Amino acid sequence: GIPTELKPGTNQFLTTDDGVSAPILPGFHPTPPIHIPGEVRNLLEICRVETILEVNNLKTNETTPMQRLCFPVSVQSKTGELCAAFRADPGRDGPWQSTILGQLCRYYTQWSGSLEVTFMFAGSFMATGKMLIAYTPPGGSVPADRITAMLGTHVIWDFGLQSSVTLVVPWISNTHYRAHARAGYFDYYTTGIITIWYQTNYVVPIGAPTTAYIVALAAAQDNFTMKLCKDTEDIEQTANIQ
Amino acid sequence: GIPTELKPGTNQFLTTDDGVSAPILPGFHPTPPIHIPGEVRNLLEICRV
Amino acid sequence: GIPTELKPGTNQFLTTDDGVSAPILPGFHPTPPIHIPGEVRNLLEICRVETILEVNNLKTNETTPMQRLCFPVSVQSKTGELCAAFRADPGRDGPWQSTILGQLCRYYTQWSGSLEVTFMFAGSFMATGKMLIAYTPPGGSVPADRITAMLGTHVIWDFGLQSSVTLVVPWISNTHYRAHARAGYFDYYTTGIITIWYQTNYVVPIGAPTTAYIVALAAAQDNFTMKLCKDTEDIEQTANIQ
Amino acid sequence: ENSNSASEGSTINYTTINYYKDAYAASAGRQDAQLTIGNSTITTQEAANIVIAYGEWPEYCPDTDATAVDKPTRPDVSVNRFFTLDTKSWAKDSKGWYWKFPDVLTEVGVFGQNAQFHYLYRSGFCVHVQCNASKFHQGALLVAVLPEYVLGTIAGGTGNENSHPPYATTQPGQVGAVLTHPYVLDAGIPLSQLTVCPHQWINLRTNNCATIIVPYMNTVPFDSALNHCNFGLLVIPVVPLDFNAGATSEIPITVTIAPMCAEFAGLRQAVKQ
Amino acid sequence: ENSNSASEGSTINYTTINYYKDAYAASAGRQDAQLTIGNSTITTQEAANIVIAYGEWPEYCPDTDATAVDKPTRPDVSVNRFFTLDTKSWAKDSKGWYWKFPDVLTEVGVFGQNAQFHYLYRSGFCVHVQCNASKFHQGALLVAVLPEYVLGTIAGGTGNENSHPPYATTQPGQVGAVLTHPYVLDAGIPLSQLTVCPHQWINLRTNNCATIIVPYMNTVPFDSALNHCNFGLLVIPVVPLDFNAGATSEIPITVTIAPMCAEFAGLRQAVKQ
Amino acid sequence: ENSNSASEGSTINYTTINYYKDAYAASAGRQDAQLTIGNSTITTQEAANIVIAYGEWPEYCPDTDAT
Amino acid sequence: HSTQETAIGNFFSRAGLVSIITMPTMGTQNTDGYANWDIDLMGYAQLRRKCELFTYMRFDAEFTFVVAKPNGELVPQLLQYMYVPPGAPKPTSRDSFAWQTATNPSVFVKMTDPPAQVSVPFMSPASAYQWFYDGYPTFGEHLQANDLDYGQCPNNMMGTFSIRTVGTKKSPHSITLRVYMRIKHVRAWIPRPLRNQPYLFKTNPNYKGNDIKCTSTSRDKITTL
Amino acid sequence: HSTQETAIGNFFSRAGLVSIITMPTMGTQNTDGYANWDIDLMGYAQLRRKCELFTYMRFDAEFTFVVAKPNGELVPQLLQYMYVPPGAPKPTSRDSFAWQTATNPSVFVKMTDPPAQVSVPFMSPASAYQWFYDGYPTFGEHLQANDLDYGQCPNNMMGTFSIRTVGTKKSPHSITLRVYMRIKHVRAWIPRPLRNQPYLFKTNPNYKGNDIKCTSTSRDKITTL
Ligand SMILES: CCCCCCCCCCCCC/C=C/[C@H](O)[C@H](N)CO
Ligand SMILES: CCCCCCCCCCCCC/C=C/[C@H](O)[C@H](N)CO
Repeated sequence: GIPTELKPGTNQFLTTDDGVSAPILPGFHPTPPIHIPGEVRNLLEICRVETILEVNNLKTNETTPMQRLCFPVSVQSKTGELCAAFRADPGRDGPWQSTILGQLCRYYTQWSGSLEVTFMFAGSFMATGKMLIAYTPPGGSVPADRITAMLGTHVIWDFGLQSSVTLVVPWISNTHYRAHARAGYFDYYTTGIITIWYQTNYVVPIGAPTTAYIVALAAAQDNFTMKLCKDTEDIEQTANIQ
Repeated sequence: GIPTELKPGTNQFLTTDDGVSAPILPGFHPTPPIHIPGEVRNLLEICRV
Repeated sequence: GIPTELKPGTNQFLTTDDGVSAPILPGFHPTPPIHIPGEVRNLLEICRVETILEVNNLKTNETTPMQRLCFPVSVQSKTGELCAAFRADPGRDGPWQSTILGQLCRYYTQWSGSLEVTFMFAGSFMATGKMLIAYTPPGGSVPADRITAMLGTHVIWDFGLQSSVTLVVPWISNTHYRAHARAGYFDYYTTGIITIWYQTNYVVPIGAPTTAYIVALAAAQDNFTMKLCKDTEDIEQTANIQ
Repeated sequence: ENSNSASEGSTINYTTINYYKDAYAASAGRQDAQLTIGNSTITTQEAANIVIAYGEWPEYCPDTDATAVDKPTRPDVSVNRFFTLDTKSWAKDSKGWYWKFPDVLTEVGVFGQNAQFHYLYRSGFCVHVQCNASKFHQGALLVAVLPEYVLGTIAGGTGNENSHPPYATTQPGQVGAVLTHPYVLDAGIPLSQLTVCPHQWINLRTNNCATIIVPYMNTVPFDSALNHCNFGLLVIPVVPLDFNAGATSEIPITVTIAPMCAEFAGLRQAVKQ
Repeated sequence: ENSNSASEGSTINYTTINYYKDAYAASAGRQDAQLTIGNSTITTQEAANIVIAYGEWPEYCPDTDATAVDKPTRPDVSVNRFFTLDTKSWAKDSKGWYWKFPDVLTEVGVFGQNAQFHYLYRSGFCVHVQCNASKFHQGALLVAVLPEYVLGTIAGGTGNENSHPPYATTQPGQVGAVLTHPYVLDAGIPLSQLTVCPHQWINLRTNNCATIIVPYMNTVPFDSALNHCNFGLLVIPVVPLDFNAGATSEIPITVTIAPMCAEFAGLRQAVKQ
Repeated sequence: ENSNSASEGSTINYTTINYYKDAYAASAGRQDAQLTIGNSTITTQEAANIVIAYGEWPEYCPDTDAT
Repeated sequence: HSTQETAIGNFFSRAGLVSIITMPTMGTQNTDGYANWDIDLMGYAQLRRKCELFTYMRFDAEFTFVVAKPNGELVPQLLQYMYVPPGAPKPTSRDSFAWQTATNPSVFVKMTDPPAQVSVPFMSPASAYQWFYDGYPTFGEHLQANDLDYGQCPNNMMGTFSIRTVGTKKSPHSITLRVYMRIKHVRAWIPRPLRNQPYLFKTNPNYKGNDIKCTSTSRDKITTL
Repeated sequence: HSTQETAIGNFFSRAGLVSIITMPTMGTQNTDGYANWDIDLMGYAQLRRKCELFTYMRFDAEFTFVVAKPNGELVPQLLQYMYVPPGAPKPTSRDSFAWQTATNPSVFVKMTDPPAQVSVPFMSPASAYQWFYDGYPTFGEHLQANDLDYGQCPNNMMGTFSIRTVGTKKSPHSITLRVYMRIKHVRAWIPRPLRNQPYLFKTNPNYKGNDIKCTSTSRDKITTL
């Protein structure tokens, strides 16, 4: 016989190893496939669709989860109140867990590419006003005033003739990839802070409601890339499945 | 010798696995066949009667 | 199946054996590299740079290690005093342990090629004089006088207009390679003795210090070659690393 | 190397090494507007542009995938037309409603009668939703199409009881049914992820209408119309409509649907359910 | 055979046999003067020739390795210029000083202000040291550049205590800090091996000046200027200066530095530390 | 493949696979009257024809096999 | 940056635990020496959450059978595997006629040998596996007692898997089996939302009504991070 | 004379001991049946001195896992390996959900089988590993209690490695694991001096202040050999 040499690693099973096994049904011919709509060959196509991002999350809204989908806006008596603020990291515990982007991002460790956040105005047609949506690069805290937040990337948008605004989050990083940023020592990977600010005011005529709700959407772009698959925290077994 | 690597599934017997075994009669020459009527190569011909 | 034949050496692990194992991350694409200065593909480039050689090593200088980097020179009342002497073997316990050449040479057993030793004059600009730096081939002891040391390879150098001198140690050997010379039976591999001698005198004007220090440098040349990697004595574990 | 494998029916090619005669035992390898349909018509001037579900138009079953030897009927005019359903009165606490296709039209028109006399069913659908409001009304509706929408059960709230939803909830009929916990959609799945499937937003300040064209999606070319429900329709008031006192409080929601490219087979007796 | 490997980004080729689809699981195989910068200028007639660190000049970040989508600022005149620091009085027992770049210039000039408003930082540096002496003075200084210079701690001298150096020693600022045990450089590493890195000798009998051009060296193209210190600067009096009585005992050490090819990105708020 | 084997001195050829340098360690393979002599003479008229043992006549030793 | 990692080929292909089967010596269940396990892959939570991304799925499966004693040690015990297609006789005992292995595939492996590997083609009569089936498999009326048939796709039951120890006498050593699967040659359709609620039952996606877990964490104020 | 021996390819490529992990039956630590070991290669002195020649280093790693009983003998015990990337669940027990091996790689090996070998690519998000990091990973002020973050490169923590014995019952035999690494496809930069002082702590290069060992031997007189 042919002389053979055994090496370490024999008689082991690697779960990620792609091998060739023995068929139990010689020449088995399955059913011929048909044309089924919606063929998805890559998980990126699911990350590129706009999904609802929940900006408002409170301990008082745990009884009514439906209030998580939007945040209120009304008439202000002062200048430059902070409407909302949230982290820009999709793989961090927080608002990004509601979108399909963060859920599929938790399967992976290192992520890269630029993202986008879309706001939707559900208010009345005759209610006008303007908002200032700013993005602060890493290293900044929650800006105290509007003069502090404007120092970064911001956008100005109107209520009346447009129903949506898209804030493109640019890719600003020291490394080509970002691991998921967690508490403490892992804050080095934080993407930034997305703050929305009152620019002018919420103006409403007589006969229309003075309180409106804004729906926030979030998705990825064509340059978005992930790698290094892993387990997530979003499924748990405390008991057997009956 | 040639370096080899063992994979799971060694030392097993699969009943449907089609292998190659060692002959017990080297160069054994059976009896030459003749022409027998009714040669059936597929079970469908029996289902069609 | 294909007839196979097992040979002795199966189910063993050789630490120096270069094999092929199974990947745990199919098609994993790492981060694209960038241009980082100082790419070193061979350990010889580190051995060819001049590093400080400590000629003066005494039990009284153990409290002040900074005095090891140089040896004093002053005015002499007699003819031909021996300033310093040291072994020429880079892999022997002694002065050569301070240079990066000897440290990287301890990883290896058999070494070959010609070396070089550089002296630096840190004295005053107006102080003049001359030195005799000689190299004795193997078999000689420490020369008692200057007439004995001159019989080998020597060089004459001046203080005033030159700040450095390089003594090239030629390759004189019976064998193409030299194993590290240790005490007793292993003295067969000794390279030689490098002795520095007072040639004329240390002449200094009035107003300048009469005591100067000389810094010694050591490195290798392009013909320097090593082989047969091994463990060194310069790292020890007497306890676990907390 | 015979071709028995599962990936050999697609248009993508893969490289793989195989030491046996079956290709499925091999390894993985390198990876590489006015709409007039039939006798009925509609004109939507306030509506957003038509959203084609999964970018494919409904079409007749090709002979390549068709496993039936019968020659199907194509009653173009008596089958495919706009069918208007009942209106749903909106309220501030309204949780939303859902319909099960094609169970809604089983009792209505020629489409419903021929569906009872035929065992095999394939058609595409046309989804249209109508919600009217004035300039003083602020609200948002989410109209989405989720294929294979399965109803869950709270299991009494404890979780130790095994219970299934009855035929009234799983087969609401023409009138439809109302959601209980819209957050999980009674599927145990988030509402924020519903937009992954084809969807359209109805915002009362801009578009008061919605149109979605959903083709036939199943693992089989033909299937029984009575038992199998293809996809559901979800009209969810994400943003509650707000209006001050004196405004009209009755806001209807009208849903009209139409089949597209219907093929029936297996003419049989009268079968209700 | 896809190209996933680690050695496939270099210019050297290797031969290797691989039985799998990943190249990283394969085997090893066969192995194969007057300087005017910006608004400031200097003329050094006593200085030795300029020593280029690792034989590369500082240059702008190429688009191949650049991962940032922002367009960086290049304030050529207000950023890159000679910056003179405080002078260090030499004494016979002086153990030497060390500075942490780029932490020295964070408080100085336009370079320091734009560094606080920008998250990403890349630049090259110019190191220059000045020590003056007469013909009656004999001494030697060692000016070396050690990338990624980490400060250690004696751990109380016993070794059983875990302690880290505070921010005052790790970030000395513009004034700098003094060495404790110059033999180990507080790195636990020999001083005789310091010449492996780019270095220059200052010998008071010949050259009273030193010039070293150090480019940007990091595993990342851009990095935060505040937290990360690129390399340190070591001026070590190896040979103690000796002079008789009556000579001038005050010998200053002047260190002036300049940035080269600076690029800033990520304009943000004011961030001190 | 040196020729050390035992069957390599005959006129018949065999096919065999060998994984070593010696051919004897390989496998088997496919298999493929009046007579006057000198000063004396005899005449046998009643005798049957001469039977040659193993069909070979006695002959001198050739130089090939002669040691 | 390469997209090969986020593709469905590498994400769906690897080993996971679809089944846990035991044969204890003392107990009320498997102590007879054999086990009859109907094939269900949804008793395992985490791989179920991966397969619920998509409605229709077409693929092939490679299996790995690991055998060990409940304490973790091993004994020289010979085991027998057999696959029972729908309609084939299910074994009533260890000496039963069904284990005689006439036309049914079987695998023989010991406990000292490496785990057994087999390749299973696509055996479903339809074009792809249907995970969530909306409708009823049966005709006629459905009452409260017949509501169990809801969410049941007849194409998803491909057979029954069984194990036993060889020999007529009972084996003194207990055996625990762990079934593994690697998905390959996969084709996918119809993405779905990912379930945010804990699993309860195998056959249907029931959720606990008393507590509905929010998909995102909560904080004290919207303007404070 | 060939320079192939002194090249960084052959000098960096071979096996060395980066970790020692034990699972004793009686004791206060690992007796629960499982071990969670954060990945650190600097707890070993001699290979650390080899890697400290260079600042930035880019390479691949091949591993060898040797299992034996603390007395040196062997028992037929089945073991399970798993790699936990950052963010992935760390096991709280031996029956814990994390060991179920859904998307996380795992290796199965016995104690009678030869040591297991795996290949680890370059997983760091940067261009190369940074051994000595000068700075802080965190923003804002740093007090005496927060000084622990000094010398910590966030790119150097690539995950956590864990081991356990299979089965629900506790295994009566103790297990000692020795982790090995072979560096291949290596690229190097920025040479550094070789440390002449004994090691103390893993995370930072602390040296004992009372006694500073001279890098060279001492003699009585400079003129006498
Ligand atoms: C030699 C023994 C081979 C044993 C073969 C057992 C066949 C198991 C095939 C599993 C592949 C998926 C089959 C169906 C999975 C889920 O349980 C179904 N959706 C059930 O609803
Ligand atoms: C199937 C089990 C595989 C286990 C894989 C474990 C990954 C270990 C990779 C080691 C390669 C070097 C990683 C970092 C080394 C040093 O600890 C870091 N510098 C820590 O500072």
